[PDB]
Amino acid sequence: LPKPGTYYLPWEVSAGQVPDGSTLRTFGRLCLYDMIQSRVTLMAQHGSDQHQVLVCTKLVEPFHAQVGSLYIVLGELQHQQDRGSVVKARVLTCVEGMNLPLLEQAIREQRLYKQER
Amino acid sequence: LTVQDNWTLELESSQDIQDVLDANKSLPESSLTDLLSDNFTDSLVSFSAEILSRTLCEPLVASLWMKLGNTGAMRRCVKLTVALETAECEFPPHLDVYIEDPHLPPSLGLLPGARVHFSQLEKRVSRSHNVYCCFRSSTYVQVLSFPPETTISIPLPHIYLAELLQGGQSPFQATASCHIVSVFSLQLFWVCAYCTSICRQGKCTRLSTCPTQTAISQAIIRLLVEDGTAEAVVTCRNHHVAAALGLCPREWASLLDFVQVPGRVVLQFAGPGAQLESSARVDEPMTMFLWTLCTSPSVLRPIVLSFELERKPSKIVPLEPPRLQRFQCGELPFLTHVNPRLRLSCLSIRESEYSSSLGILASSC
Amino acid sequence: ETPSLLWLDPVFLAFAKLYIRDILDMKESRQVPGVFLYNGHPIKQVDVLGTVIGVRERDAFYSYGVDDSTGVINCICWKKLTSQLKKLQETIEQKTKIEIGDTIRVRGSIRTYREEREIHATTYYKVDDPVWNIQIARMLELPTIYRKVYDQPFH
DNA sequence: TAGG
Ligand SMILES: [Zn+2]
Repeated sequence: LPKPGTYYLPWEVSAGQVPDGSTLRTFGRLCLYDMIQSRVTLMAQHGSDQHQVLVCTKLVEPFHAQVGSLYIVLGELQHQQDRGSVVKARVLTCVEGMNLPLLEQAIREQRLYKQER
Repeated sequence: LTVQDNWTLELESSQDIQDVLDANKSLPESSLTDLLSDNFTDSLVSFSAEILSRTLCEPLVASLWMKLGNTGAMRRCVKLTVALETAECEFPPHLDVYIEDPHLPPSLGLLPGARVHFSQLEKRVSRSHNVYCCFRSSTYVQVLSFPPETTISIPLPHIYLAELLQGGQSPFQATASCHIVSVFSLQLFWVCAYCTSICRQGKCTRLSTCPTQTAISQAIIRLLVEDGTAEAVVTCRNHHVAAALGLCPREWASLLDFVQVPGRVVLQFAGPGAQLESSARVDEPMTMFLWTLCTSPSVLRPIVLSFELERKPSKIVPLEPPRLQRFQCGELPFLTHVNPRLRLSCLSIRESEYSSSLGILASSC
Repeated sequence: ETPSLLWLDPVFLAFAKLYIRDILDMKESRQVPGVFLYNGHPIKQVDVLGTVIGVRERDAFYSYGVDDSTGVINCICWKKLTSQLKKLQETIEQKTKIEIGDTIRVRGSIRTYREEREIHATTYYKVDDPVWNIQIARMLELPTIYRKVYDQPFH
């Protein structure tokens, strides 16, 4: 059963700073979902630029799509090739409404607590 | 020497002498330790204080049952809330203050919600150990500022119980997030009026008591709740039952109307997974439905609980000494010498105040 | 360290929901092999919550491997008037029937399954948390619930 | 005089 993946800053993932390959959890707004290989195109922007990660589901076959919604994928984000970042959707959940920048703020607070030993 | 029948008083104005009148340290006012001493070395105490409620009652006779000699004048007892006040007790404590009415039509300003100082009033400790005050031959009371006009209320704080080893020196009334783990004791008790004797179907058996005809629906539910740091024992009667279950007016109505017939159904609980500990009917349908809920997070809800210590700081005879623990974490039970449970009366049930974006598909009926 | 006889400790009586990565790093006490130590603070039946990567229909338990982006840890999730009871299950049978691909919470006992810090569910439920709606307050209190007492010394 |  798979490995863990934290929340790196959602605009450093698809650029190539965080070590790819290992497990990761990331979100992204569904724009043109791919149904055959189950490829979501998660977007990435926080007032900086438009990075993009991809999602290819492996385990669950019955998983549909939704228009205009962020998606959380936890799984294998391998070192994907030119202009791509595929996170194998062994965990696939929906995101809507929830204040997400505040979520990353709490994640950074968690990374801060990591130090208090 | 008494004042004479034709003399005159004069205020030697405070602006006239100033040697010692500058040191007019507060007119008699006993302090924290005094009122927190079962044997306050004198007979009369004195204190600043502010009231929250006033209530009257008859001057009942000792043990409620005495002879048929005469009807002594209705020296009607009065009990008053007091938010105890001095320098210390940094958080708001409380007490009840008693006053008799033998020759004592209460003075003015005696309202729920003013500022007043008292003195030379008897502090003692009851047979039930409660601390109290009473009048004497030197009674003293004086308002400090009129009861207010802005009647804005004040709710209870939002904290976590990782700070509350003791029973006082704290926001006695408080609130905190938690998750329910068990019930304690439920009694649906349809009973009489003057004595509250069991009424099956809404009709008693002891009924020799009184001409009342419709029973009274004493609905008691008591819960066990974890809160992230310690245990939480909670009790409620007649108010927090259908809500702790979760039944709307019609729903709890139909509940009591099924349970009407026996009029008295009881369960006891003491922890998670613990089955019926009272002596309810294993065959009645409501028993099985109730316990089917008692094995559900519907009766164990992760919610926000409002609580204040149950044994008032009047005189807290400690419940029980430390005890033992033989329970497993890992693969082994392990022992220490730790303390037993607590008494935090529920005050307002705050339901699952968790986030509302678990789904924007909430409901339509 | 802290002997078992050195535990008036509050969470020694109550549950806890702690840092899964440091729960891994929680010292498995050598006094009793299997109680976790968050700098020396013992629990009885810890609490976790997170996305589930593993699900196996075993003899008495689902196999729910929860990661909350903090770290992985696995859960042996022990497989869980009366007329209107017709509808009764119809509101808790849902939250007690989970599939794979979403988020789940577990609480209960601690055990050691051959190098895995194996949780053993005494209580749990299906959750609509896969959106991580609670998550803001949840992992705002999580660093708080750590920094408060357990990670700190006992008093 | 004064809790269940
Ligand atoms: Zn009766």
